[PDB]
Amino acid sequence: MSDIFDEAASFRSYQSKLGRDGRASAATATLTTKIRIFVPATNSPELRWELTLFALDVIRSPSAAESMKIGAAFTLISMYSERPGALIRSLLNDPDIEAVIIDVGSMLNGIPVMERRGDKAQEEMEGLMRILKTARESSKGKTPFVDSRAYGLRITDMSTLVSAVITIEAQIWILIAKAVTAPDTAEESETRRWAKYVQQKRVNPFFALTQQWLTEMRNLLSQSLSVRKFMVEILMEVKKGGSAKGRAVEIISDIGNYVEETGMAGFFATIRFGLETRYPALALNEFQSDLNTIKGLMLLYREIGPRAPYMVLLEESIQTKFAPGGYPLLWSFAMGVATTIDRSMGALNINRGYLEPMYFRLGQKSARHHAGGIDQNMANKLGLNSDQVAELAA
Amino acid sequence: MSDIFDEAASFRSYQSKLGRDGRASAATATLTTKIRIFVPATNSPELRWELTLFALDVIRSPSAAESMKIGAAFTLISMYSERPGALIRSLLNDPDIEAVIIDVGSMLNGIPVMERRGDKAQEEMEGLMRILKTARESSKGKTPFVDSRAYGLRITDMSTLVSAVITIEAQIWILIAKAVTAPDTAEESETRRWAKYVQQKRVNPFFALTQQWLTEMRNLLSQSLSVRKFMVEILMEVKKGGSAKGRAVEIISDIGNYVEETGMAGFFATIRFGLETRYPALALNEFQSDLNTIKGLMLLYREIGPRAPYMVLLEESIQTKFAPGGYPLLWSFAMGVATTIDRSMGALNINRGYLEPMYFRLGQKSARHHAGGIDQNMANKLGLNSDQVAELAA
Amino acid sequence: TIDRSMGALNINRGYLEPMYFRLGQKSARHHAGGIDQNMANKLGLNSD
RNA sequence: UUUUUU
RNA sequence: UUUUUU
RNA sequence: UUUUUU
RNA sequence: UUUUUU
Repeated sequence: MSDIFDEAASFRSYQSKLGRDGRASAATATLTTKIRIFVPATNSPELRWELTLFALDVIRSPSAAESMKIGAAFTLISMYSERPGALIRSLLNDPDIEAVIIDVGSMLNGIPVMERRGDKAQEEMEGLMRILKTARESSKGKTPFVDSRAYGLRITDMSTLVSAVITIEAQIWILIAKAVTAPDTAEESETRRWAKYVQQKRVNPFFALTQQWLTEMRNLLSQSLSVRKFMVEILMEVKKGGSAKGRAVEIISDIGNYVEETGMAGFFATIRFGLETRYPALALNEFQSDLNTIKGLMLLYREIGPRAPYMVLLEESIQTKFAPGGYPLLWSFAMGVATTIDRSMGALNINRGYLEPMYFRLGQKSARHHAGGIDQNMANKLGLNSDQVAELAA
Repeated sequence: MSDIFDEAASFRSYQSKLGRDGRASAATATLTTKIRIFVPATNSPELRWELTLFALDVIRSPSAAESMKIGAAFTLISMYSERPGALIRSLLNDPDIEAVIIDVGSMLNGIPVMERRGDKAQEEMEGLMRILKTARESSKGKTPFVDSRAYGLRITDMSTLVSAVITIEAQIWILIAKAVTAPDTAEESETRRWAKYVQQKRVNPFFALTQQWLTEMRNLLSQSLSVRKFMVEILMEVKKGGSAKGRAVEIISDIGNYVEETGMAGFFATIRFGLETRYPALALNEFQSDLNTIKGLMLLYREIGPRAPYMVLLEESIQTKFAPGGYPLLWSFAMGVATTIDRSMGALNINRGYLEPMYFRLGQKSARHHAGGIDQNMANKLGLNSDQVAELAA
Repeated sequence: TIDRSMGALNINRGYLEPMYFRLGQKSARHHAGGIDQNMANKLGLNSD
């Protein structure tokens, strides 16, 4: 009767937020891994330049352990800040890892431990020398930068160090946009971002890393989750306005503008196209369940919080519920109308197992052959029937 | 008159929740079985790696007693946590078994009891040696991992131990999805999940157990209920958000996303297809009783609590009332419209004794030949009669 | 007439009333489609 | 799970 | 009791 | 009194 | 990202 079909809606709403309530216990505590991070102790430009060169070499090194690579990545990311240790310690929310901040102090060819020399330090020094030697020998004499003069470059001016560091941060931060979604199909959007930032003169093109180093760093970023979590935390903190933003922070926020809502193109495309742009072909007895699921998904997305846009980057378990597969019909309709309407829509790889070609064809027809689609008109267009006819005439 | 046919609804509602009230007594207490669990006492990676290798061997062992197999499974599942004993003791709700947590301490080829050596310990040591020998001899020299180098591998780095342990937990947790529903028809969805997690780089494919070991572990999991109860409790605890989630916890929750609502495909398919997607062929004097039963089932499901989705895994007696057989007509209609609408729907084995082919045909016709199915339109589509005609034209 | 499983029940009682059994058998199939009060307005479902 | 543009 | 997809 | 399915 | 006028 009347009561049923509403009890169903309440049941689905309750099932969506079924057990996602309360607070968990500390028993489910992940084992922690020690990660050694080399941060610059002082503000001298030469020390910071040598440190970032060392971090580039370590990241490029093939014999480097994963923990050393994560340490080098953390050193690189926090290089712009005047207090990298404070930035790392105050913007770390990774239960998987524990970070031991190490102030570099002075600067040799590698790093001088300067803590009980001879006792448990010489082995670390030889290890760092081996890492550097393997990094330099692995490449065919090619420096990490696309320009050989950028590697063996002496930096003593603060402005030059700042420019080079900003360029390195920009080139690193380009990769996060398509690091886990489709790392193989990258180097096109990344090149577009690099060209955009070069044309804006925000980055000096002299310090441009080669594509081999970029591929290695992207592979490291995709393999590791702690680096992604740290960078997402940095993005969230920068997104919060209120204070003055520096050049590095502004570049990071501009990149995060592209980073947001990555890996969830299906859901947002479904929203924008199938749900909005109201077409008379919506209520047809095969889209009502999908509409209810979509509404529940919007409520869940609002409930998640500030980490919702970067759900794929943090690899949230909630992301699976957002993926198409629970609403294949409306999703297929929406991507059909998207591919017919948006030219850019159509390069997306959507050869899934629930394509529903009938509904894709229905959406394709609904986009063009359906009708002009005159929605409720606040202004009284009494004589616009001929206008609608002319618009549909194309 | 008017009063009757409502007294009937009240009678059925009261009959559904007939005697499910009050609190039971302690007289009906199941006999408890002692289960010995070997947990790592320390955090040294080599000890944990040797312990999980021992647990793999014990699970693969054919001469192992069932209690030893359950102990090995509990050791494996709680291996990721830094305090496996606390995790087991704080997440155990099995009245059938009692768990005696045993800290391993040091690590020999097997396990050193290190408690009154010679007195009631030598026999246990010989038993463990026999278990290991039988496990190694039973296989044709094949290690549990698909790679022979993964077995005799020395682990001293924490990161490598964490990666291997996470891979083992993932491969174990894949099996729970189809362990009791259709264990024989597995290895397809399990392989799909493994490929998904490999492509996401969450699991290192080097530590990939062979299919023989996976089949043995799945058989053990299906035979035993205590392991299933413990893993369901872990899933419920992880599902409760609020705290930071580690890599193991995130993988477990992502797997539990697929685990949820398993073994109850008939009921949920009936809901989604027959009840929702409102078709004019619903109220036909043979579906009203099924609708009332379905509403009562929704109320019961809401009343059950957080354990409702994993009813088949815990083998609840309430699950029988949810199974089709009490509403065969609406169920047949719903599966008919599902097989006509959803391409994936149709691989389900539904050759039951109450198929009602007439109603299945009626649902098949209702899906396509019935009508376009225009539901109540909030937007006034005065000119969409031709749109509906074109949509029905297909 | 409706439930296939219904029919294995032994109901050869002394008050079977064959006339009413036949009436029920006809009511199950030959009576009508049996459209009950429809909350949703199916104005065009006569052909359905 | 993911593969557009921005 | 259960045998899809996710 | 009872003889189905679940 | 941007390419008018004012």
